[PDB]
This record gives sequence, structure tokens and C-alpha cells, in this order.
Amino acid sequence: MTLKELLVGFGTQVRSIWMIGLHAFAKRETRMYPEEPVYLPPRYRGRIVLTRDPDGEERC
Amino acid sequence: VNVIRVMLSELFRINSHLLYISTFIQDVGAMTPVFFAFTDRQKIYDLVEAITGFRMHPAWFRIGGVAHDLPRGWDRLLREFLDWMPKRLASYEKAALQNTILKGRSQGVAAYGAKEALEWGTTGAGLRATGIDFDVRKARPYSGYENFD
Amino acid sequence: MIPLQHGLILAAILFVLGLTGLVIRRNLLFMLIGLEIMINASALAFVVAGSYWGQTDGQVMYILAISLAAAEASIGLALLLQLHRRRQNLNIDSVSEMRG
Amino acid sequence: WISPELIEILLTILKAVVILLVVVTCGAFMSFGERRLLGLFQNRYGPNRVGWGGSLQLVADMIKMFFKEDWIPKFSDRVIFTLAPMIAFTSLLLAFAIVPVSPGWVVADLNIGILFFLMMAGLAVYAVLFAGWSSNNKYSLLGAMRASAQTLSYEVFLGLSLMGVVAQAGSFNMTDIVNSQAHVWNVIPQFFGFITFAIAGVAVCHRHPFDDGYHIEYSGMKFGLFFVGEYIGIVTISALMVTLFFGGWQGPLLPPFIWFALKTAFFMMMFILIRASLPRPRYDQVMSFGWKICLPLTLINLLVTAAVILWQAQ
Amino acid sequence: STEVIAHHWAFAIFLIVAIGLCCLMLVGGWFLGGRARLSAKFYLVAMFFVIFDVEALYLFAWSTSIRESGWVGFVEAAIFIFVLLAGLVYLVRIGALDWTP
Amino acid sequence: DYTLTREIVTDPLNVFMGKLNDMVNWGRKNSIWPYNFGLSCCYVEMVTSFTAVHDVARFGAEVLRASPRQADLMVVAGTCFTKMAPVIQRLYDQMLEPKWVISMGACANSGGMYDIYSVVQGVDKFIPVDVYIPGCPPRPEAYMQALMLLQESIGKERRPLSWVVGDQGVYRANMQSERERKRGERIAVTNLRTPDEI
Ligand SMILES: CCCCCCCCCCCCCCCCCC(=O)OC[C@H](COP(=O)(O)OCCN)OC(=O)CCCCCCCCCCCCCCCCC
Ligand SMILES: CCCCCCCCCCCCCCCCCCCC
Ligand code: SF4
Repeated sequence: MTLKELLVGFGTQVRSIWMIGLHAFAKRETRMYPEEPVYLPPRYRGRIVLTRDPDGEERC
Repeated sequence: VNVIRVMLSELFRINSHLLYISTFIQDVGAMTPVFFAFTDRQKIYDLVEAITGFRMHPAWFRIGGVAHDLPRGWDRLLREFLDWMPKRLASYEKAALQNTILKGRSQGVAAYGAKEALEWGTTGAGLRATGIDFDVRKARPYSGYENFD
Repeated sequence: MIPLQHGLILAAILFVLGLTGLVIRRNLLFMLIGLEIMINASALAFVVAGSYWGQTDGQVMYILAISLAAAEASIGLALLLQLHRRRQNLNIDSVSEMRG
Repeated sequence: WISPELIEILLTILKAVVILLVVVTCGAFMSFGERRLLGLFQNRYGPNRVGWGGSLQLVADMIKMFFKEDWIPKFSDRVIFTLAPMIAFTSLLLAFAIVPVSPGWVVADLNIGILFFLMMAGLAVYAVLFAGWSSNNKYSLLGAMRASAQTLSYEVFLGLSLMGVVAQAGSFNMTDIVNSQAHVWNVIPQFFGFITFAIAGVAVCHRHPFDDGYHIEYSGMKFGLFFVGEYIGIVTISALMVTLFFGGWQGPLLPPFIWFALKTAFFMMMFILIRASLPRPRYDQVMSFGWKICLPLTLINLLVTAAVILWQAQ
Repeated sequence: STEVIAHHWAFAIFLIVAIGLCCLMLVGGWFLGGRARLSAKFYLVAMFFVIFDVEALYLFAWSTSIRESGWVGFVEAAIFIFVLLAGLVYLVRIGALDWTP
Repeated sequence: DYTLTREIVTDPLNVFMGKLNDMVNWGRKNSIWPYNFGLSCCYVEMVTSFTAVHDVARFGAEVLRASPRQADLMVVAGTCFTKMAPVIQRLYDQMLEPKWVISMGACANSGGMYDIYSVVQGVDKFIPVDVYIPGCPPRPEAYMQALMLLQESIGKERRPLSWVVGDQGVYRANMQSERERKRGERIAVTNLRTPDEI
């Protein structure tokens, strides 16, 4: 290919090298499961239960 | 109801487009930015989990409305996500989408004109890439999309 | 301490083995294999002769010999590829249309 | 049975055995470090739970490969199928066999050196060819033909890249190559030789960005043989680049082995960065870069090196 | 010189232990655990590699003794490298090294 | 209690053979290589677990081989369609011993919501399954929890060290279920956060 295309390609690869290194120098975003428990919102749709009334009897 | 549905649709559209861009970058040969794109998808999933209670299939729209109201704190999470997104988008673009190898692998591959898109029913990004400005959100407005700039 | 005669006998044995493989095999690939065996045997004999006299001329003609062997193997394998491309078989007895 | 010659024999054999064991363990632990550094490069932690710092993960992989059921295809040629991982291991192991780690700590002080490395590179492409053919698979055969053509296209100028360094050194011996770097490291005059040798060494080890595969049918300890052989090859290429372009063991303050290991680890981390960052160029682009660009560059570099070294030879 | 024979023995045990270690690694892998048309461009690339590797070996022989060969050796290898580059340019231009169509 | 595959048979486990089986089990759980097989939504959450936010790689399960001969664990993550069931069976038969199965999501568990003409009602209809995850889809940390469950089931199973000696049958422990194990702490839950907040 042309020399200008080669120099642009080498520049883009060196820029990718530098950006991946700067990603390496960043802060981790990994949740430490199971050691760090997963935060779940109050209306998260997980395990089903049957609940009770305030008097103590089952609501169903 | 219309604004809530538009907001949820745009959040999921951003999620799907992020996945598409990251998977294309991985399929060309750069496997790094799909991880950060999935972190951004995790932020979107945090907001969608807070609003609808589920990550990927919310089952939240109802006939005549939505299943619940917006929880107190949806605007804070939306603001945090909107602050998060543009720097990551620029980072992915400059790291991968402006690189020469992916451009050479992608440009000039399986091209077609407006006639091929029309006769084959091609829609979405391909049809508008052929120069036909046909979007459903503009031509046949729905869900109050005429009130958005 | 190593006789020149013994290396010459080893090279001659390799040469006659390559010649026998060149003669008895009617597949063209084994004929080319035999040709490389003989040219390597002659190169080995030349190296033995050069090392007996303590001269670099044996290794120099070894270099010329392996250059010839490389180019000749390239030409022979191109001809073998052409034969397999047009006739779909490597029978050296099939190329006998010129006789008399 | 006490004599200086016999104890020198035994001690030198012990140094060679220690070098061999340290090299194979360094290749295996640096495959584990490849996983860890890829995790670091993409903002993760990688394997860090199996043992203190994740160092016991490699033993778990070795146990899994050892106690996996050994599977060979019935229609495949058993001898070549067995032999290809053997070559892919041993070729780059004895390619390392010439590298001087420290003054007084060498395996073989040969009069050829990087010539022996070139023979080991030829054996490596033999390993790739044998692995492709022995699988009894057309797809793996075609993939091996492509990979072997690429390996040839970069092995064709690997030696000419090293030619400027040996031409300045004036001898094929590696100790003389290092001793010619006592005042200036060879990376400064042979910059083009350095980049061409780096590209060629990455390509002959089939490391990214130079990787219907020919590894699909391999399983059990043969696949582990392929991994430890290729990672030993990464170690060998890094140590060769250190000892041929970055002064080898020469350093101001630290012990020579410390400087050599630091430069080798820097080049290993550089190889992990090359794996993590660069996308994969297409095959035709890769071989056109191998033939059109780098080989004339090595030829011109050798000519300029000869002209310079004759200009200063008053 | 005991150092030379010591290095020869070190190379011998290095070779033997490396090959045997790979052998016993394969043996231990087998022993343990229960059980229950290609185009001519390939030829052209290999041929070009062979020819340029022989010309490379000529340059290998040159480069180790550049200083005592003098400037005459330099101009000789200049003609050699110019012939190599002319052949390479000839191969590139006609499409011998062009894999893509 | 254990069960055999060549019935219920007690624990057979010399101490050196016991330590050798323990270290084999340790190396097998701490190095589990999943197979890159995609069916449906649950595979999207599988590759979500492989990414940077979740980092499956801490378990040593990121190697993620593209050939079934090199894989130790098959994660069926998606729907077992009628056309895809022979592909699943052939892929599982291409594997080598030892091979475990993690069923991910409701479709691979039972057929899920798709009680339809073109869906096989559970992957256990034709291939044996070791772990099941409820979910549609399971979140990536649920897949992580199943990975640890498979590690626990692996670490107390008995397999032959070699084919030259010993019993050649496999012994998988009849594990106590997670339901009856966690019933003590699950019923004691009294109050939860109201769904009107974040
Ligand atoms: C499957 C097995 C296939 C066969 C594998 C090998 C089998 C034999 C293994 C045992 C070898 C025993 C030791 C051999 C001698 C070692 C020492 C030696 O070569 O010394 C000779 C020479 C000395 O040179 P120098 O140190 O400079 O001395 C100054 C001048 N007196 O130094 C030299 O001349 C150095 C150059 C020769 C080095 C040869 C190294 C081995 C080459 C073959 C590798 C094969 C790899 C496996 C197959 C690959 C696929 C085909
Ligand atoms: C990646 C590096 C691989 C190196 C393989 C060979 C290792 C040899 C180690 C030799 C150690 C002793 C060196 C001489 C003594 C000076 C240092 C003493 C403390 C180590
Ligand atoms: S269980 Fe649900 S999420 Fe998983 S494949 Fe089926 S429909 Fe998709």
C-alpha cells in the first residue's frame, strides 16, 4: 500500500497501544462475587416467597 | 406513560447498539472493548433493574400503561449513566472504530444501493445508509415521539 | 583421526541409495527425492574432501551445491505440480509419448 | 572421585539443568501471567483465587490436562499426530539453548548461535505442518497451509533482521554480540533490525496479531504441550531480543541476571500488550507486509550497517 | 580445556533432558485418566522463501566477515543485494506475491 | 451417599490413593474449561459473566475453548430446539471424560415458557445434567454460583486415576439439595425493602 496509509496505520496501532496501557492504569470495575455481595434493587424479580400478615397468619 | 415507554425503549436501544458495536469490533479481531461495553451495559442494567425489576426481559409494559410507577431515585441513576456514557463512547471510537485494520476489514464489504434495500425489505441502519430517510419515529409517529428533539 | 575414506564411502553409499530410489520409483515425487539425495551425497563428499585438506573451498562448493539443489527442487516440484494439474496422476511411465 | 575437571562437569551440567527447568516453569507461569496481564489490561483481576495470588492455578490446569482422557482420531496417522507437539515444544526449547543468561552461566558457547535459532525456526514450521496434516481434516490442513505460508513469509527475513547485529559484532557467537554492546546497546544502531526481528519473532511463534484451526483435534496433554511450547517460544524470542538488541546482561548497578530478567519480563509484558491491543490484519495484508516491506528493509539495513562499519574502520 | 568439554556435556544433557521431558510428559498424559483443492500460491510462497533463504545464507556468510573483506566485498554485496531487490520488485509487480485477486 | 455410573453405593475412599484422588479432584474443580456454545438469551448472560464487570476468570473458567474435545464443562444456555437437539447431542458426544453439564435458564431446565411444538422440554431429556439454574435469564452471578456448585460436586466425586488399575466406574455423590440446606435461613426472612424506592 501507499506510504501515507502505512504511516497512518502505524500511528493508529501505536495509539491503540497507548490507550490499552492507559486502560491498564485505570481503576477496576469488577464486582468480587461471591466475596462482595451483589446489590439488588427492592423490586428485583428473584426468588418467590409466600408472605404473612402483620398479625402473623399467612396472607394467601 | 408515553415518556416512560420512550425512555425505556431508548435505554434498551443503547444497550443493543453497544452490544452490536462491541461484537463487531470483536469479530474483526479486537477483543478488548467488548468488556468495557459490557460494563456500560451493566450500568444500563442497573437502571433497568431499578425501574422494572429485571435485567434483559423486563415484562414491564402493560395494556394502558406500565406495571409500576417510576421508583424514587430513577433520575439520579439516569443522570449518573448519562454522565458516564459519552467518555466511554469516545474512548471506544478512538481505540477501535478509527483504527485502520477494522476500517480495511469493514469498508467496501457487501455494499448495496437504495434499490437493493427497497426490493429486499431492508430496514434500520442499512436502508438509511442507502440514503433513504425512512424512520418510523418520524414518518409515522408513535408513543409521543413527536415531542422529542 | 577420522579417515577421509570412511566419509567418502558414506557419501558413495548415500549416492547409490539415491540413484536406486531414482530408478526403481515410478512416482515423480520419489524420483525428485532421490535426486536431492544424490546431490546431498555429492555435497557431503565435497565437504569431507574440503575438511580433509583444511580448506574452505569444500564448504563453498557445498553452498553452490545447495543453491543448485534448492533451485532444481523448485523447478522439479513446479513441473510435478503441472503434471498433477493437467494429468491428475504422477506416473512417470505415462510421459512416454515421444519415442523412436 | 574428587578432581576439578569432574566437578566442573557436574556443576556445568547442573547449571544447564537449572536453566532448562527455570525456562519451562517460566513459560508455564508466564502463560498464567498472560491471563493475569490480559485481565489487568482489560481492568479485571484474572485468576487470583487458586492459591496466593493465583499461582496455584497452573498446577490445576496441569492436573486437568494430565488426567484428561487421551483421544486420538482413528483415521489419523498416530506417529505424526504424536510428533507435532513434540517438535513444537523441543524446537523453541533448544532455540533458547543458546541464550547467555549471565557471565559464567551459559549452556552452549557455540560458534553459530542465531544460526541454530534459525534451524529451530524451521523445525517450528515443521511442527505446524505436521499438526495440520496429521489431523485427517481438510479444514485444519488448509489452515495449516495458510499458517505455514505466513511463517515462511516472516522466517524469510528473520535472519536478515539479525544480520546487522552480527555484522557489527563481527562474529556469530552470542557472547561477542553482548560484549559488542558494552558501550552502546544494539537497539540504537539497529532500530530497523529491532522492529523487523520483533515482527518476525512474533509471527514465527504464531502470537497475536499472527494467529478451520489446526488445534481442534488435539486434546489432553498434547494441547498442553502446544501451549507450553508456544509460551516457551515467547520466552525464547524475548530473551533473544534482550541478548541481541538490549545489551543482554549488561547493567550499571544491578546483578547481570537481574537486568536480563527485567528486560525479558518487559518484553513479555510488551507481547501481552500486543496480544491485548492490536486487531488482526487480514492474511493477504500480513504476508504482503512480510514480503514487500520488511525484507527490503532488512537488506537495506544490512547494506547501511556494512557501509557504516567500513567507514569507521580507518 | 575442561570448559569446552563441560559445555559440550551441558549441551548434551540439555538436549537429552528436554526431549525426554517432553516424552515423559506425553507418556504421563496418555497413562493417566479414565476413558469411555489448494491453490499454487502456497507453492509460490514456499518457493520464494527457499530461493530468498539461499540468497539470505549468502548474505549470512558475508555479514560475519565484513571488515576484513574490505570495500570490494561491500561493492560485491551491493551488486548481490541489488540483484535480489530487482528480482523482488519483479516478483511484486507481476502479481506473484499478490494473494488477493 | 453416592450413585454409580459404569444404583446407590457408599463411599469407598490406603491414604495415599485418597490424597491422590483429592488432588485430582482439586485440579479438576480449580480448572474448569467451558465450551463456547450459544443457543439463546442465556448465552448472552453467559458471555456477560465472561466480561470485565463480572470476571469469571477468577474461577479459572475464562479459557473458553472453541472445540468440544478441549472442554471440561458444557453449559447449555438456551432453548433446546428440535433442530438444535441433535447438534447438542453430537457436541456432547464429541466431549471427553470427565464432562459435566450446567443447564442455564428455564428453557434448558424444563423447556421454560416454551411448551411449544418445536422445543424439547428440557435438556435432561437426552443428555445428563449436573447443575440446574432457574432464571430467564439467570444473572451472571447465578452462573458463578452454579460454577461453585459444580466445583463442590466435583470435589467429592470419585473417578479412576488411570485405566490400567482400579475401578473404572464413576461415583457421583448424592448431594444434599440447596433448597433444604438454605431453608433454615430463607424462612427466617421477615421484612424486605418496599418496591417504591431505588
Ligand atoms: C526425536 C528426536 C530427534 C533427534 C534429536 C537429537 C538426538 C540426539 C540427542 C543427543 C545429542 C548429544 C550431544 C551432541 C553434541 C553436543 C555438542 C556439540 O554439538 O558440539 C559440537 C560443536 C561444538 O562447538 P563449540 O561449542 O563452538 O566448540 C568450539 C570448537 N571446539 O557444536 C555444534 O556443532 C553445535 C551445532 C549442533 C547442534 C545440534 C543440536 C540438535 C539438532 C537436531 C535437533 C532435532 C530436534 C527434534 C526433531 C525436530 C523435527 C525433525
Ligand atoms: C525469563 C528469564 C529466564 C532465565 C532462565 C535461566 C535462569 C538462570 C538463573 C541464574 C541465577 C544465577 C546467576 C548468576 C549469579 C548472580 C545472581 C545471584 C542471585 C540469583
Ligand atoms: S430461559 Fe428465558 S432468557 Fe434463557 S433462553 Fe429461554 S427465553 Fe431466553
